[PDB]
Amino acid sequence: ARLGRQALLFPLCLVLYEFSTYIGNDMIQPGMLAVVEQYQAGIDWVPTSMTAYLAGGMFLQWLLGPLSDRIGRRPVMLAGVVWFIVTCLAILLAQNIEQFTLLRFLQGISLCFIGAVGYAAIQESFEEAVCIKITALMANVALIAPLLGPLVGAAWIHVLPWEGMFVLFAALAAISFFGLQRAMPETATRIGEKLSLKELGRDYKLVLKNGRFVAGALALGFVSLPLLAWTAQSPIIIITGEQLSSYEYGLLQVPIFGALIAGNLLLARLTSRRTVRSLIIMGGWPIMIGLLVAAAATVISSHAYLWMTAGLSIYAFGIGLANAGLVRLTLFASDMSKGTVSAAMEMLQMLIFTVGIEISKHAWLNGGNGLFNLFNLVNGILWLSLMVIFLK
Ligand SMILES: CCCCCCCCCCCC[N+](C)(C)[O-]
Ligand SMILES: CCCCCCCCCCCC[N+](C)(C)[O-]
Ligand SMILES: [Pr+3]
Ligand SMILES: [Pr+3]
Repeated sequence: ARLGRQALLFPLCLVLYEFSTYIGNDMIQPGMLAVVEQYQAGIDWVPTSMTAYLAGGMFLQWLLGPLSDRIGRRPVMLAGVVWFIVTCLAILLAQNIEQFTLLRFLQGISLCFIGAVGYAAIQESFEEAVCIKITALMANVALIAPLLGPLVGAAWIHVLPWEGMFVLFAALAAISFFGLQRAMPETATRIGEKLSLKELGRDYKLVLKNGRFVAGALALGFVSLPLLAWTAQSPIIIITGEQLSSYEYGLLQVPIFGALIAGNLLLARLTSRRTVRSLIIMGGWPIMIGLLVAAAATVISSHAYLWMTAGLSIYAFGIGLANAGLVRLTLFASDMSKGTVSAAMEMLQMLIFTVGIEISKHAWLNGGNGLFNLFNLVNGILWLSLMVIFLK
């Protein structure tokens, strides 16, 4: 007795899995101060938790897409959910911060299953119209998690051990596993076919030769890096840096990620009467001004964290308005397999995130908020520079 009611259970559980992998990063960052204290490791390992998680997030997309096409979307997706559960529980037995960070990398591999197999099964399963609605819900979850995560995460370590968070991630994932086991269809259309790694290597070499595709893909990385660098480092900037509490830390997340949502909501309204190109130029203004204000203010006054938050909120508003559009143009900048293009642009932007967060970390360690913000400004200029070519 399962076909109508169990039709929308499949996207629902994939959304739940997407949610748990995202708070798997976003809840952990505030709780990371407790982790650092419990291992007696330096504060420099706080953003490295995210770096490793995102490094794992770019490790397998290239393989998982065409592999799940040959052996099945079901077994590969269920293997990803299981892997997440297992590595979530496995981090409880970590004996030092290096082992913690290593399992943080292994946990992040679970991200690769969302786009390359999960969402591919969505495209293959539903009509164009219904697929749009699921994609919309997936985008909403991506907006809520970086806001709810630091808030719940900061409140969590006030009462419960950080170990408990990973039990929560695995429990949520276990719910999604049983749901995906029952409701996910098999939609792989190349089952039985052999997979050629040499032939797959030729495909990725081909998209990287597309100059216009790479410019847009790097631009998505550079432009979102400030936001990710804030996510990675706000616990150490606010609590250990500014000598503030969890309350301030969490409160400052609201205007920033709230502006992100506001910029996406305005994007939804203006989408019928604006081209993707003009929305990028539209968002370009608050992106540049926001980053400029954050930089200038913390250079003249190192502890002007409210001005920093204000600048990042203005910038975040610009990202909400301009990001989805640039994703769209980058996807269509290469006339090649969507799975390959998606994986390539996911891989490229997460290379910039991982490298950039680590540079960002050293920037703040050596020069405080001024240098943290100046590096963010450079990333904006790099996005802006790529846009003058990508658009003109
Ligand atoms: C508009 C933001 C672009 C970031 C790309 C999304 C990467 C998902 C990785 C999960 C980490 C969550 N986070 C920090 C991005 O909110
Ligand atoms: C936030 C949900 C993600 C799954 C569906 C939307 C992604 C389709 C395009 C893939 C490339 C986009 N990006 C930002 C990951 O590079
Ligand atoms: Pr070929
Ligand atoms: Pr091919």
